[PDB]
Amino acid sequence: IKKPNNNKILVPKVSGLQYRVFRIHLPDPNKFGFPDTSFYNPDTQRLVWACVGVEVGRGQPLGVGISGHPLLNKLDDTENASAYAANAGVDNRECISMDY
Amino acid sequence: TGFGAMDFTTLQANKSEVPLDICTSICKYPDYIKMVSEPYGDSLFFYLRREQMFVRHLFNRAGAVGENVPDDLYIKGSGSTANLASSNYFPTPSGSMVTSDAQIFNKPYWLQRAQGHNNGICWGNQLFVTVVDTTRSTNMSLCAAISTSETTYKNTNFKEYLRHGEEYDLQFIFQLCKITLTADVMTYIHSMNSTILEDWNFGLQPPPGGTLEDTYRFVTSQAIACQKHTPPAPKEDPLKKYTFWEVNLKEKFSADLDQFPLGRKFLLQAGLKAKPKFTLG
Amino acid sequence: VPVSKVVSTDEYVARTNIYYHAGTSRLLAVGHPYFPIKKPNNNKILVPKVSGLQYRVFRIHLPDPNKFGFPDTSFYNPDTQRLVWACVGVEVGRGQPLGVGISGHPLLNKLDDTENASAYAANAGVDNRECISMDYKQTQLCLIGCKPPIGEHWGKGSPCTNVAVNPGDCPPLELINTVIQDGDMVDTGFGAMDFTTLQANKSEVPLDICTSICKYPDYIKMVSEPYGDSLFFYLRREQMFVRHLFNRAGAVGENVPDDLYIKGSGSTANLASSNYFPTPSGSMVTSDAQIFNKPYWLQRAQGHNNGICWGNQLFVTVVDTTRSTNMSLCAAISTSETTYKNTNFKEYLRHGEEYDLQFIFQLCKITLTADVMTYIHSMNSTILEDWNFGLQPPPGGTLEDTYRFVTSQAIACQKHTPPAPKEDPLKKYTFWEVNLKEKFSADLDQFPLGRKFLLQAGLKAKPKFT
Amino acid sequence: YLPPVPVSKVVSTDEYVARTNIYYHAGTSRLLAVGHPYFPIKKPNNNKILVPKVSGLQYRVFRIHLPDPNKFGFPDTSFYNPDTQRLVWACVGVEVGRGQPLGVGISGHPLLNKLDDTENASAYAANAGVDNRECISMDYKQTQLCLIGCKPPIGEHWGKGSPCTNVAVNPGDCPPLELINTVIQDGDMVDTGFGAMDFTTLQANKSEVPLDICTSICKYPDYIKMVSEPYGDSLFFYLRREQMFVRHLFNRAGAVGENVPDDLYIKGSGSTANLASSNYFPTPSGSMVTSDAQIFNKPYWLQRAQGHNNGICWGNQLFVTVVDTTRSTNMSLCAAISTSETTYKNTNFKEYLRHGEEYDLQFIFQLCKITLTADVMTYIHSMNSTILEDWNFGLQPPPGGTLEDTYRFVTSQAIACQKHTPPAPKEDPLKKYTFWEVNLKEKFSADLDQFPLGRKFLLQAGLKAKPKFTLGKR
Amino acid sequence: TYKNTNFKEYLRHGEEYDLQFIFQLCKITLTADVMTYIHSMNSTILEDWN
Repeated sequence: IKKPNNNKILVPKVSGLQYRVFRIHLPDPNKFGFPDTSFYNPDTQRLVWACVGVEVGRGQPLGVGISGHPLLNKLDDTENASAYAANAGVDNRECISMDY
Repeated sequence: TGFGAMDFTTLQANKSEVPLDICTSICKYPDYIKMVSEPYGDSLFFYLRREQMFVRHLFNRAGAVGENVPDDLYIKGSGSTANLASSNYFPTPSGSMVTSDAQIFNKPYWLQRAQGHNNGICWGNQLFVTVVDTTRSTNMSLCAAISTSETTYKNTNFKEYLRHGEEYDLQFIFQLCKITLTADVMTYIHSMNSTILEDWNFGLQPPPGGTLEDTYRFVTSQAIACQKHTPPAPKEDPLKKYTFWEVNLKEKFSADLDQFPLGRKFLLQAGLKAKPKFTLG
Repeated sequence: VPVSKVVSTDEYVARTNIYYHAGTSRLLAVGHPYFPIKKPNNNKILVPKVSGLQYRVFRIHLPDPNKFGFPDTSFYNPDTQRLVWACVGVEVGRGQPLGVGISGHPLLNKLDDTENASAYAANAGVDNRECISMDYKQTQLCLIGCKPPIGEHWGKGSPCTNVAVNPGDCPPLELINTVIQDGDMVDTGFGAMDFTTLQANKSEVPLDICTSICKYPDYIKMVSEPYGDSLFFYLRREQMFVRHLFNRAGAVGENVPDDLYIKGSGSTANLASSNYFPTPSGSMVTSDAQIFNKPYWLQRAQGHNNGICWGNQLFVTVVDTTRSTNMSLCAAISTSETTYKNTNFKEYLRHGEEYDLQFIFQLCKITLTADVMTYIHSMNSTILEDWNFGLQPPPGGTLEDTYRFVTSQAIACQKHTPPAPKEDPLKKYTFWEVNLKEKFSADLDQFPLGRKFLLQAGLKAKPKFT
Repeated sequence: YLPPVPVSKVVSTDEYVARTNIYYHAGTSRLLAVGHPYFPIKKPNNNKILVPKVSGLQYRVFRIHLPDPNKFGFPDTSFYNPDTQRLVWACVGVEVGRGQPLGVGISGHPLLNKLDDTENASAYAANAGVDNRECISMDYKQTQLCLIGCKPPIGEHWGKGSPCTNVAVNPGDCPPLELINTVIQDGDMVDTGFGAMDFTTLQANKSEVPLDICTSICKYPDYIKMVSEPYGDSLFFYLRREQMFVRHLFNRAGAVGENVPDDLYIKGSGSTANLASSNYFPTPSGSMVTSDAQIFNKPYWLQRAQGHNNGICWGNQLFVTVVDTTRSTNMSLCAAISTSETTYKNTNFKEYLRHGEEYDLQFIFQLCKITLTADVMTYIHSMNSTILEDWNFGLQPPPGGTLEDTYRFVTSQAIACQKHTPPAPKEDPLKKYTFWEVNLKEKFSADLDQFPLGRKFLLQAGLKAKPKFTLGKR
Repeated sequence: TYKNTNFKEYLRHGEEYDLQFIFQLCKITLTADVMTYIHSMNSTILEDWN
């Protein structure tokens, strides 16, 4: 959503069908306070983290959401057609939604 | 979404073939064949996926036929069927029942051995968690009344809206690892990624010249020169042209593992219970 | 000074080998599935609202194990020790047959069926509302803990002091946490939102949730609370698919950006409504996917509270959308006629629920030393107040002067006698309070869950016949 | 409870703060500040500050922020036990670098309340007319100081008091004086030879002292109060070097509020019938600035602080108050309205004023351990509660939890708020004061010999880094 | 404004493959009986080995 005369986003776009790429930032282990620190010489060694386990929590209830176009380019339903239709005029578009 | 992994903005000037969800977007599919065949295995070292779909409805497309049906594929009709209906079919996708059993999330994942050569090492103090979840995409439809006085329903009185809310919570268990940088390991790391060593140390008599930057006070005013972002600094993230959901865990590390659900799950998995201090139980 | 780092109950709570069985007789509840019936003049409830999609939050009351008269109490010292109940087993029995009930609205805000349109929809008028019904999302859950559960839903918040709110603007959302109560509606496929505030239409969702607040259990917050009291066990199953795809009717509150589509001409000049909503459907219910009617042995709880029922309490939250069959009754206004007339019969709806709970409690002794006392007092103070030990008697005595003739007019007014009892902190909430104080029994062999527990533990009964 | 009894006296930090042999170097890069010496150049329509006030007569209170050592990682792993001990920084060395050349900068008032020059007067002039003010400038008294503490400094000045509700006050009466104690903030004017007084309140004339101090408070550090405080937090050590001589003896025009008694003189005649104004005021002058008399550009090693706090930087904080009027040259820069002219014209050139300060602070800190037993805990709590609280030592998790809800786009519409208006948790009470906040959280380095103060400290201690190269010495 | 005759519709389909094998070297001691058996099985085998 954005107000037409401006170009500032009032409501962003948050759908269930987007990639959620999180970019975690970990503390620099070479500047850390452990139970003991002189376990590694800063002049010939360096520290780094390793991912040992992970859990992605999810909060909202399960559910399927549907989307569609108010003007979707469909001519006719070809699944089961009783007879031959008419000929395509101008702007045969339709309002059609679908679960992904 | 069931319409292909294509660029709908440039490949479909119609702007009406696919829903508003991906009418002008790019639908991207993860390149597992390329992310796995990478030499160092940095881009991915653990992945899960579920994806199901069936064809709900079968439709047609309107528009000028781009490529005609070859005349040796059908026998020419006459009458209503003298002009061919459009053979540009497209299926309406449908992801079927969602279930609590087939869920990938809300479960702990112990990275015992990675897929490639990078066995879970978060180089550069960085981690990327990509998540798609089309099983919680309920769009909450909510309306507002412009006139609270009316006691007869009128469509022109209520303004309809659509909303969607996501909720995430990421928990990790990290392990401190130490790397002894000898000549061999240093040259191997410099071959793998030079930014790694350029970010720690090991070769920099830093400049031969001074690196003292003199910062101004009240740097918004118009009494000084031009102190605003004009020359760059070691601000150069190579991933700055990309927009990720940033998560800063620099202040959220904690060695008291049994105080958090994933921490005590990790303990219970490794045995490794905390030492009981309170006398006798 | 005292301590940090919440510790497991397995460190200060010492278990015994004394097990007790407690169980409710049979819990029935009849009512109306959609709304509660009430008299026109009064507001006394004649027939309550008993739906298959409500939360059943049972508040169990256990007898104080410190006032149990044991034959040889030499196994604990009431001078330095106190007792508590640990929940070792549980079974949530369900009675009615498997079935799916449907709800609907006589005036639901639905424009048309946008699944497959034969032609572009004609003009929109006034009051395009239809009568649409739907079976909801399927759900089962069972949460057990010593504190009431915590729910989540989206609600209306107050906007900032930055934007001018015009009449008809979209209400801002906010994730609100609440205590799930007995009679709160579970989420049904339309989300966990506050339908009373977020939809002034009053016609967007069916009748039983059009004014209610559909809540979802907040597992992210319940498992992450420090002491782990709200839940130390939970199961859940839920399935849903989109049955029908519909459209909304009303003034479009947010227009489609003009760079998403190509402007129409004639029939397709006015944009059809782009507010869509699917009707949920929980598909086939099966006896193979049943959570209930099974014994649950709580060996290792999820949190640090390993099943200790502090304060002699226990909350069992249950949702079962698998036995939501609404029975359709009917009464004849006159029993004489020999021909059917729609005006001759009064149609009704009724829903009946049936529960039966059983638990196996283990007695545990807490030896209250100084640091144990300080830890328990920091964790919960009403514990060390319920158990006579703390609050040593600060003041001394004081004369009250006890005027002899209190109702005479030669002295002042002696009135005081002020206080009414002020105990219940959970008085504001409504639960299905189950009283198991006169229901404890040490003869586990004589009860179904008791003998299931014996069989699972080994421990056959002592033989009586040669 | 509590087998020991509370210690009734203040003890020196050398009794519970254990010092380690781990030293760190911290340093700002270079702190510049350009502005106007006399007043802030505000907009004509708005009151946004375009060029701030940056003079040589101002207090410069830096609020140094150190990194939390309870979240670090020294060449050790578990040298400290986080359940019983907590770490804290102790300042053991400082050096306040100064950048610009030495020099003196004058100031003045276009309309200064000066009647006549009573130094060497020729004869008796007539009484004052109307608006007898002149354009007079003066160089102030010369000052340098360096206060270092772990709490902000504490100034002193004479303000206006509330007269007792027994006297009948008429308009124009003399305002009663009262010595006010206030925390010195960055930008407060240092006294200049006219006293440590409130000039906005005590002089409604607005026309007696020069432009930089005519509407501002001139504070003096309250050493009497700062060294006599119980715990000694706001003063580890200090330096001061002030000097002034009276240059010109002047007068002051206006209604004589208190007349000379008819006992102290003999009534005159003729031109001496009415007494000339006897409200004399001198013009200060801080004399020659020299390089041998500098307080700055030298290292200052803290062997023993003045009070009981022996250099411990409680709350991971440190304050460096710096004044010096020995580098206060205002640069006089002008501009041309038109470059096409080939002659001179006073209306062709617009003149301006500027002043640029340059600092560079370097420190040397030393990690310290505080084994928080019972009595040490009670002491640290009674001394300062926020010390023992801002490191969460004796606290369990509350039964509720701390699961924040963060929205990824917090500016957007239709999420209820920015959600964080109220400053409830961990708000230091210095919300109210303005300091030159210096952030040394990313500037600590254990490589001492790589920095100038680092190798100065190594020399003073007698050490040197172990060689990276073999024989070849000298 | 949208017009059916203004837009040409096409269909496309793209396949993506990636084949990986692990081969093992094998030796054949070509005696008389083995040679006769391989010659009965397939003689071009015994031909392409010269």
